[PDB]
Amino acid sequence: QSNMKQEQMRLANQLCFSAYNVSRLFAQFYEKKLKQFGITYSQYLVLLTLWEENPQTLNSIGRHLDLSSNTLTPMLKRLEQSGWVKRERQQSDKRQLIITLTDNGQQQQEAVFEAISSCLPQVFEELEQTLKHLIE
Amino acid sequence: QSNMKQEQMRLANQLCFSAYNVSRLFAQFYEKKLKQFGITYSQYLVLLTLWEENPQTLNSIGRHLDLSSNTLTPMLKRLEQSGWVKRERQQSDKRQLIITLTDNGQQQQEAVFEAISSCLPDTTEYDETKYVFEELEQTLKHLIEK
Ligand SMILES: [Cl-]
Ligand SMILES: [Cu+2]
Ligand SMILES: [Cu+2]
Repeated sequence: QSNMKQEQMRLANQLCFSAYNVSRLFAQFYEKKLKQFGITYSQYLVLLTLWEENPQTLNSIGRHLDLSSNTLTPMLKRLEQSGWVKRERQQSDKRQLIITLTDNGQQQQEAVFEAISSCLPQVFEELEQTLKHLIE
Repeated sequence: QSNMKQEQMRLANQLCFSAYNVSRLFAQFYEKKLKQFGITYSQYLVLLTLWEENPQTLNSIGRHLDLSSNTLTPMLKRLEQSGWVKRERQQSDKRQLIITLTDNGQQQQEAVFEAISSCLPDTTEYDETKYVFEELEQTLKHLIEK
């Protein structure tokens, strides 16, 4: 048991430190490649889900990105100020706030995808559940 | 292969999205554990090289981590104040700063080692996850340095 236990801890450290390094490299990569569009990574995530489902209520975006309304509201206005999306609230029923891509916001999807796709040269959900438990 | 390339483009934005999101959870786990030992990421880097080669001069640590001596100076002082290392400034000849793990600093290696080891809960799925993060380490570095 002792020899196998020591080796499992070594493999745990090895894998988790690799991912630890990747967290730093990803942050630099996205900052460098998204600069040309004037958007942050979280803004890019908003555009990411809008390009899959458009339009979307802010509550729908928060459910996709696991982000609160207090987090989305500032940057949703930043994407509207930069011309990516439009904001208009319903006057009945759920009273929700609808986010809709502009014409320019929709066209630029391929250019954004191309700038990011190089992250790879030409399972995760189980770790996300376990890691979240360890942190909280 | 127009349509074929736009599909690989989409998967790429999706596999990297999920790999980043899980790497941030590993990072938050590290930050939580390192805080329990009272150390930072940068201090952890110094301890990691000392646990490989001990003692080391200040300059040798700088070569291992590619950090300047000015950057390392407050870190080593903090590691000495918190009981991890000893600092010995030679008073003649090369006048190096020799960094040596304390008895506690040596004993803490296995405690940190074990604490981090809980970051994971299959051998096959390990090799695939390891393989993806190994190639991201290599690819992202090459792209960042352009
Ligand atoms: Cl054994
Ligand atoms: Cu044994
Ligand atoms: Cu084609």
